Amino acid sequence: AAQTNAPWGLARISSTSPGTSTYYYDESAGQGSCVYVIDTGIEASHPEFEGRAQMVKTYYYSSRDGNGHGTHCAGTVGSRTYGVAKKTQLFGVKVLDDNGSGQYSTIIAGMDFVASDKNNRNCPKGVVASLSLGGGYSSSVNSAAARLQSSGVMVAVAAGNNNADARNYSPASEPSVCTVGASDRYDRRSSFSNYGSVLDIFGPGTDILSTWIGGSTRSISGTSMATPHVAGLAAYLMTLGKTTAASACRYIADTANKGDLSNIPFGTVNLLAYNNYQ
Ligand SMILES: CSCC[C@H](NC(N)=O)C(=O)O
Repeated sequence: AAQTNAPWGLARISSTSPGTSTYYYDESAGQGSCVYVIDTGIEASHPEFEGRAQMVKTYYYSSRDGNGHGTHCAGTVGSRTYGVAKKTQLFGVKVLDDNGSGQYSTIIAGMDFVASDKNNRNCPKGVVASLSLGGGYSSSVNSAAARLQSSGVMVAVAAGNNNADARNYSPASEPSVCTVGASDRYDRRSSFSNYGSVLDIFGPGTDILSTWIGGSTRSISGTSMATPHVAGLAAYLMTLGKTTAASACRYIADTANKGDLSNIPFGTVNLLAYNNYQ
């Protein structure tokens, strides 16, 4: 399948070269997979989700996304126009308040929730979790992310936005999950992207158009935007049977475009997520 005039990031993950605008992908499109977006919520009523998004947990007085960040990330995973995996099921877990903030204890609880809740959901092709959040190093946060991965969920986490080594951020620094840096449309490391040996992969992160609250769209930047490209790609590849939740990060790195990015510090992987479709 071909989506013309797609957001640059979708085109980039289906291309061996920058500077194209069509997204090519197998029509299975992540059908039968599920992606949990652990964030500020998801505006599930947005027409772009077509009934495939659902809030399943909140730790606050409402499950509404009053911020927009979670809705934008969910749109990059799986919205019809702006999403990698256009037939996946999206589940929202609101661990962040409408200012984008949350206690580590709440974030940990949300990760434990996903590890159990996936047993109440029909996801025969596999389960992914997208975590576009983080803060300073916490062994407890890293352990929660490791538990979620171990339970059989492909966990993708943002590297962080401090132009610093991600070894000092969590869950970014947890080795067993997939840590995602950000690139721009000219194949440069995004100026804010964390780096370091803990990174596993880069995805599009600068100037990413996706869904927003109030039934709108907008373009924003961050490793928060690169992460759902990788999460959606994992769901897509798991639906095709190419990989599993346990192996998907390694598979994405093995099949990535290699050596295409500039401004990559010595010791950081030069790998850009790629779907290998055509
Ligand atoms: C009609 S929406 C197209 C959005 C635009 N796409 C590309 N390829 O530049 C962008 O990513 O900004």
